[PDB]
Amino acid sequence: GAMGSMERASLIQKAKLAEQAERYEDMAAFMKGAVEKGEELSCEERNLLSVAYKNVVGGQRAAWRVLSSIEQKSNGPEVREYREKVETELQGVCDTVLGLLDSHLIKEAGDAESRVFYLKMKGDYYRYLAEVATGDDKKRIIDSARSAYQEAMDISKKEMPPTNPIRLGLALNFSVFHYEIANSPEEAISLAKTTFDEAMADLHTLSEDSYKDSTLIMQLLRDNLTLWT
Amino acid sequence: GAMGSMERASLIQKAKLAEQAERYEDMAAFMKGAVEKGEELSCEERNLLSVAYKNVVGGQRAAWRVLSSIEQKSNGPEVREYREKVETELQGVCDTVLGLLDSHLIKEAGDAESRVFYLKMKGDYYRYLAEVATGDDKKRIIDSARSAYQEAMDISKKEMPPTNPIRLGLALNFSVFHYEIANSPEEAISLAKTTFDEAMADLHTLSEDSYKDSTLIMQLLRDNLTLWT
Amino acid sequence: RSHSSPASLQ
Amino acid sequence: RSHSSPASLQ
Ligand SMILES: Nc1ccc(Oc2ncc(Cl)cc2Cl)cc1
Ligand SMILES: Nc1ccc(Oc2ncc(Cl)cc2Cl)cc1
Ligand SMILES: [Ca+2]
Ligand SMILES: [Ca+2]
Ligand SMILES: [Cl-]
Ligand SMILES: [Cl-]
Ligand SMILES: [Cl-]
Ligand SMILES: [Cl-]
Ligand SMILES: [Mg+2]
Ligand SMILES: [Mg+2]
Ligand SMILES: [Mg+2]
Ligand SMILES: [Mg+2]
Repeated sequence: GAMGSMERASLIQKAKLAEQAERYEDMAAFMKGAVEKGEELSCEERNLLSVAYKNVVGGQRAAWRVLSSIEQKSNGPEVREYREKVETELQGVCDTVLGLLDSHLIKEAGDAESRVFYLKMKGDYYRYLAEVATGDDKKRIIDSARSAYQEAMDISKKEMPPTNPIRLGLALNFSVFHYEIANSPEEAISLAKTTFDEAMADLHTLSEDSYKDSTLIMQLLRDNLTLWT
Repeated sequence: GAMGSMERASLIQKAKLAEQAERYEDMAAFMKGAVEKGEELSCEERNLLSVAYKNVVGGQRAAWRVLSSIEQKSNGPEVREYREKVETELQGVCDTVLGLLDSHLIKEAGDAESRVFYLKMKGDYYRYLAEVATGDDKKRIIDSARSAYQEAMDISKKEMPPTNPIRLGLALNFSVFHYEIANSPEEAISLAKTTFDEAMADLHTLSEDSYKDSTLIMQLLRDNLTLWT
Repeated sequence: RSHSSPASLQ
Repeated sequence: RSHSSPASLQ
């Protein structure tokens, strides 16, 4: 694309500058350009990719929720049209991320940390699609999210310790999927509780810095359990 | 443009929805479409136009300041390139606003409230251009801002009471121009002080709601005077 | 930085 | 709404 002429290292450098400037659309375009160079991404680079697109889609999700609430309260064409416009842009971003994962980040990811991170992302972006889905493919979108999360869970349980932040963030997001998308609050609670308890029992193995990383995610599990019970 | 096929009333309605959703780029595109219908804007519509573009350029200004600070501290091409990219987009937004004012909002604005509001906007967007200007036209950009603000000031002093919020916001912004752009802190202080004092002496004529509108802007004058002295 | 006017003015 | 993961994970 438009980033094809820029050096990979320059794209990464500019992604970091865009982050500092809170220019997340730019950040995502730079990281898409970096992915399209065809090389695998390092851990730091995978995190930059995720930060960029999560912030872009986050603004779209927040706007969609505002507009959907207005639309539901109203029930001319303008509210529906504008909600649809935001929805379509949101779906486009999700399709873009899913396309990067399919071409060819996931298939080249052999190490647990990369493969789980990308499969979790695949689940997340199908989950964002599911939040707005209403048609004959809502069930299939939900199943796609579930399938990606499940593959990531299976690998994470075999290959990562229970405190690994990627494993924790995956389990957290799969629990949110169960509660918010799949009409499965009991599964959500069970997953969050077992994840929390098994992480707590493994904290003793960690350095101070890793402890901080793991307990930050554990706090989110606890917060959700408080909300859900 | 792309909004040419949408009804004026629909563009205004969608601008208000975009505001609620904090989608300021959309809001600005809708209001540009509304201006391009060729009819004069009401007071509420002028405020929507300003809110939209002020938020767009505000994000660009904040990002430009981050990047410029990084660039100055560094003193490869990437920081300069990316600062230039943001700068060019910022200049494009300012040129767009100035173009709407020149074609043909200002020339059709005969009432003091509309004409002063638009001339103030013209000064503001030249001021935003001046914040990033460094070339052989910096002096001319500064003069363009000064000239617009001065014409607005002359009309406001003849046609509006000293508490009028447009008159107050104009005087506030012209004082900022003097302090931050024109290397004229004494003029800035003098203007802010006289503006504040003359507004204070006219508050007794106002209803409770108008009093609130005027004192909100007066507080900004006071805050600046505290910062500047 | 100095404070400037809000966008919306009545 | 429920809390989901931060984007950056170590
Ligand atoms: N079987 C079960 C018991 C109690 C539960 O409630 C919580 N459990 C752990 C935390 Cl950290 C917080 C809460 Cl609210 C959930 C499941
Ligand atoms: N001649 C002059 C005297 C005092 C000044 O200082 C202030 N004047 C008014 C306010 Cl509201 C606040 C301050 Cl700090 C400025 C100018
Ligand atoms: Ca139960
Ligand atoms: Ca002096
Ligand atoms: Cl629309
Ligand atoms: Cl999958
Ligand atoms: Cl660039
Ligand atoms: Cl002028
Ligand atoms: Mg190269
Ligand atoms: Mg309507
Ligand atoms: Mg019409
Ligand atoms: Mg470099």
